[PDB]
Amino acid sequence: MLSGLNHLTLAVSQLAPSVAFYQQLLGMTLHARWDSGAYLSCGDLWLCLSLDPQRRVTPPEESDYTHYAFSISEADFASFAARLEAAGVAVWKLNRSEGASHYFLDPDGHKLELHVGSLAQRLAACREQPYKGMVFF
Amino acid sequence: MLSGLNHLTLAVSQLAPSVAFYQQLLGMTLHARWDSGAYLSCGDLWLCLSLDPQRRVTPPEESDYTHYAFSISEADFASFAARLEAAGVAVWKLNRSEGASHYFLDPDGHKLELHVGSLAQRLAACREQPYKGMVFF
Ligand SMILES: C[C@H](N)c1ccc(OCC2CC2)c(F)c1
Ligand SMILES: [Mn+2]
Ligand SMILES: [Mn+2]
Repeated sequence: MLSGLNHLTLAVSQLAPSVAFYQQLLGMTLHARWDSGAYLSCGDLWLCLSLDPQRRVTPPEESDYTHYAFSISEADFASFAARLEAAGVAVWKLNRSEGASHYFLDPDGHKLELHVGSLAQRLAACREQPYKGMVFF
Repeated sequence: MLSGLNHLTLAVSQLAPSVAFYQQLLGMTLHARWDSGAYLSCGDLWLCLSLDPQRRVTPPEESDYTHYAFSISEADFASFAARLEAAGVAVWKLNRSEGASHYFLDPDGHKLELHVGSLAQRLAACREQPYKGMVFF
């Protein structure tokens, strides 16, 4: 039986800027670094950055919607978004759905998100206003 | 301040086979479907499957090392891996370079993993068998 997400691994083209982005800009804790990767944590999340020469710096129009959302409190959301904006971090989408969301890109074009709200919150909103074809289980 | 992973969203090319893979084959809990997506959970993980016409079925040699690992106990690991193998689930990696792991592909080629152990356990193992150049903070 699967019990949760064990780790997220992102392939990166250049280890130093990726470590700077996740550790210094985003505030994640750096636990270890080696010649070809790093381990960070963000709350319960175990993040691995893996140096990979196959990683392309990928414009957002050229990647699909796969993306990784980090939790933040509503109270902290706006100042963290403003931090990313000051740093010149690119946005790939505007929010049009429930709960605050900020859609931003990492140095290699990985699609990230800041989101406020849980699955329970989303399901409650969907029960009240179901998407087209929505069925609950 | 970021606090963990709020959700993982995977772009999928065909919604129904992907729902079946995550729910029936991997045993995740299905909460809702709609014409363009589904919401599942795996322990505390919120997984969204998002139907995306841009998603390509991608062989593992054409994608980078970005991957998603799910936690499983030592007691359940081998039989779950063997069941995926017997069901014909494609793989993408064989060498255990990060401990007890099984590397397998979803229907669109998303790179998945079963892994036994926490970040703390991995760091302890790495102290004895470190990756080249490893430093611990
Ligand atoms: C489109 C088709 N008529 C259909 C089949 C099964 C469904 O629900 C069960 C499956 C697991 C989500 C559904 F909601 C719609
Ligand atoms: Mn999202
Ligand atoms: Mn892994």
